[PDB]
Amino acid sequence: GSRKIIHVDMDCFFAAVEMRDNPALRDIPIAIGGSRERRGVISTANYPARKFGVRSAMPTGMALKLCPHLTLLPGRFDAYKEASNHIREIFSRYTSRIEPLSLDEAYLDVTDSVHCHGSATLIAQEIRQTIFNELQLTASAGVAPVKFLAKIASDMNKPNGQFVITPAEVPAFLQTLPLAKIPGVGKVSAAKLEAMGLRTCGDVQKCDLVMLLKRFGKFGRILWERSQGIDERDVNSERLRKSVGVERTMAEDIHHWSECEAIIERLYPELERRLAKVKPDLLIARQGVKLKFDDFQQTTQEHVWPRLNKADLIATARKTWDERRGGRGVRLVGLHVTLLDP
DNA sequence: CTAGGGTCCTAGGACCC
DNA sequence: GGTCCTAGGACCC
Ligand SMILES: Cc1cn([C@H]2C[C@H](O)[C@@H](COP(=O)(O)OP(=O)(O)NP(=O)(O)O)O2)c(=O)[nH]c1=O
Ligand code: NA
Repeated sequence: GSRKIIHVDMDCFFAAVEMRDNPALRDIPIAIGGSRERRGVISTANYPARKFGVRSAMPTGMALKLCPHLTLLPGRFDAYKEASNHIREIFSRYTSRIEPLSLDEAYLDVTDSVHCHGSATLIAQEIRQTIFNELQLTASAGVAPVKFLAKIASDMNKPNGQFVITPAEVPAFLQTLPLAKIPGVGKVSAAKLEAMGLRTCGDVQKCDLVMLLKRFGKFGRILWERSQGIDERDVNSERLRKSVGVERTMAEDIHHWSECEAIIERLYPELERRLAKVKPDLLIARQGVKLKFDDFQQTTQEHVWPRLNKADLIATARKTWDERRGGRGVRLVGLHVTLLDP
């Protein structure tokens, strides 16, 4: 009853694409991210930049202090999506059991594969080698009996490498595995787990499920399961997008409704264009807006609405502006749509 | 000195029986 | 007791 799961994961995806398409960027620190004047953050960075401490989600101002010579690139999302479509077509050569998680990564369920003598290790190697050919980007991979171990595994031999976890190896791997390494355990959850003396899966194994359920809800059942290598989530190839959003951080805050309305006027065609690619008649389940204020508090307001409509987004943003603002400056404006259920 | 694309979970009151 | 509506938050890429 044991499954073979591969998690395939592109190395420094956006940056690797920019380096292939401009070899001059190979050995200098580079990053995709908005400028400091735009109040941007790092999307990702190459290994020369990471050597200085540059990380995804880091404010560009902090990145540049760590790495004064950092080259900042705007990002070319159609180039990234083209690489994505190609690696996914490569995955299909081995199995239809493909669950994309993002542009640059996917789960593959190769249990019923008879490629490469049924070896998931060699299938993962072949996909990585085929990706390096054909695209001149490198990938890493993880091979495990369940999703989350495969995903942790793909990080352990990166870049351009892989790691395999057999069922016989699962207990020793789990024993000292930090909880923070479990997908879905973030900074807040790890800090809370740490505050009750839980750091590793070995720690959680010695815990009562009932306590975890009280203390954490359904997440605590996930914690109890993962700490034991239990992860029955199937590789699902039939997931569909449920929302589409378009939002903008300004280079400095706005304090007048006229400015907000102007922002909306430029955002709305972008929202309409992306919605129409997937829903030509613009028919939707809800639409709404987002403001992010001075104190970084965020409010959304969204309602049932049959079809993308600019004026109603303006009107509801005006309400949000007047009501839930309380005189602060505004750093971000966003528009949002919730897609119909089929 | 804090993006923009998203997913999933929670929870109170409305609404229904 | 269910289920829908809405707002917010943690989290991932
Ligand atoms: C974590 C992260 C990623 N991205 C974009 C840019 C990344 O290149 C792309 C894939 O995300 P990964 O977490 O896999 O990071 P990576 O750049 O590919 N480096 P890796 O080699 O460690 O996987 O997704 C962002 O825009 N913001 C992010 O916070
Ligand atoms: Na990656």
